[PDB]
Amino acid sequence: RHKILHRLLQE
Amino acid sequence: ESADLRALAKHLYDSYIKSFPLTKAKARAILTGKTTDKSPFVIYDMNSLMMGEDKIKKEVAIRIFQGCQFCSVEAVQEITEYAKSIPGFVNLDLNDQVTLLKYGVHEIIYTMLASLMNKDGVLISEGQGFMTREFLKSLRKPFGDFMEPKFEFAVKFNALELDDSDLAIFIAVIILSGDRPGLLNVKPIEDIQDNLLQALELQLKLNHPESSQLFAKLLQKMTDLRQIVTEHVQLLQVIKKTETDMSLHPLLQEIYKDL
Repeated sequence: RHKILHRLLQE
Repeated sequence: ESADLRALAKHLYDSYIKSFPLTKAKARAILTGKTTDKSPFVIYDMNSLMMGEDKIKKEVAIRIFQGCQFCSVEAVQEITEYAKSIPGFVNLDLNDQVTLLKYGVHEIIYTMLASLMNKDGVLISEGQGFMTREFLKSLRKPFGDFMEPKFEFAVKFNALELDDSDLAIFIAVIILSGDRPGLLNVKPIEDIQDNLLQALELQLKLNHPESSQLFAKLLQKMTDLRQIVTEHVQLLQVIKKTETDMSLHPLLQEIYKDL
């Protein structure tokens, strides 16, 4: 759904 | 107490200095010549633009619009790094974190963009370019009406003479907005924003003791921000339809869709 945002967040 | 709220203003201010490379401090230095360091390459027209490519990083309006995309994306990354330092933000439901950011980052982009603006133009590429407001209006519709609302906000907003340490809390108040469409769990968001608003009010009384109801003035601008944002999303809706050689960046596409 928001895979770049999820990824920037959980990075 | 007041002590815990100054500590919060300090933690936020430090994260902001760390997360955002070009602060309002540097930006005002540059825009006043008072940096006494190398002035920015001024972009006032088509020729100055193409001579400018050295200090910057197929159609001109399409090239400008799509170069702002790389800037927006690095902004979203800086703002996302910043939100993670807002105490209690990362402990929220990950789906809430995404929602707050999704609706927040554009309101913070326009807030901080104002730091880089005066009546005549805006600093670009971390203060080493300066693109004129007139040249930006000069672009061909629907690209000539893209940055003019942001210049309009920035001139009213810069009036309040806020500094980096005020903006650090103000930014954090905008992200922790409990009224974002789709939030699974408003209350713990509203718990943090309550604290942030209390920290902001303290900060504004201390840093601007002469200035009075600056706190009240600054909460009404959080409304001006949402309309410059919805107006902005519509203008993208239009050019996504009328201009289909243009690529919207994946990250920008995640944000603006379902918005």
